[PDB]
Formats: sequence, structure tokens, C-alpha cells
Amino acid sequence: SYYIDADLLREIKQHLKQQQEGLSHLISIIKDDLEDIKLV
Amino acid sequence: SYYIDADLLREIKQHLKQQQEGLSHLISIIKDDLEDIKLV
Amino acid sequence: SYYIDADLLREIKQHLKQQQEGLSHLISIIKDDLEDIKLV
Amino acid sequence: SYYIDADLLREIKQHLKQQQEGLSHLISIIKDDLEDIKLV
Repeated sequence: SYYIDADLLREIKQHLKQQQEGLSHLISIIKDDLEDIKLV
Repeated sequence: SYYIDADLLREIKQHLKQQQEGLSHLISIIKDDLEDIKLV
Repeated sequence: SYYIDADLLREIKQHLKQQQEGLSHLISIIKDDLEDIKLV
Repeated sequence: SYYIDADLLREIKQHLKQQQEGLSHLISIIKDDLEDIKLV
């Protein structure tokens, strides 16, 4: 049978992966601002 | 103690704003798809 | 012959709303921080 | 110039990590949905 929302689920997943990459990028910017800390 | 530039918060908040827009987009398209499917 | 399961989409929508709640809370925390910055 | 405690930034990072967990869980749910649709 044809799953009527197949293309939609694929699109939602792709958007979520893009958003996940955005969060990774944010986390990376934060890590880069903290990376030179030797102690705390 | 360790500190960072306060303006980093504004960069973070800008990206989060965008994350929010992305989530809103996805919620909207799901609501639209559910409306279109008329089960009888 | 189609296969349709609206519960799958409702589940995804529920998770997206939960995500949006968390993201709104984080934005609020950063706005609070930026308010405090302005005052020194 | 204005400086914020590095710990405030580590806290934001912790919330971002929680957001990443949420997106991962949702991506996993969609992936599982799409596997299941193969058999209908």
C-alpha cells in the first residue's frame, strides 16, 4: 500500500536533521569560547 | 574566575529564535496535513 | 489502497510542542541574563 | 566592557544538550515509523 505521509515524514526528518546541525553549531561556538579554559 | 563576552548571549538567542521558527513550521505543516486527510 | 495513521503525526506534533516549550524556557533564561547585563 | 560568568554559558550548553536529546529522540521515532511503513 501507499503510505500517504511518506514524503512528509521524510521532509520532517530532513528538517529535524538540519535543526540538529544548527544546535551542534551553537554548541560548537560555545565550546570554542570555552576551549582555552585550563582550570576552573 | 572565568568569563566570556556578554554579547555571545545575543548570538545564541538569534539562533534559538530561528530554531523556534523551524519548530513552528513543522507543527504547522503537520496540522495542515491532518486537516487535508478526511477519514470517513 | 492507502495506509494512513494519524496517531503517528500526532505523536510527532506532541514531541515538537514539548521541544518548543523547552526552547521558550531557554530563551527566557537568556533574556533574563541580558536584562542583568544592561544594568551594570 | 561587559562579561558574564562562564558557568552561565555552561548552563546554556546543558540546556542545548537537552534540546539535542529531544531532536534525537524524535528523529529516532520517525526513522522507526518509516521502517514500519515498509511492511504495510
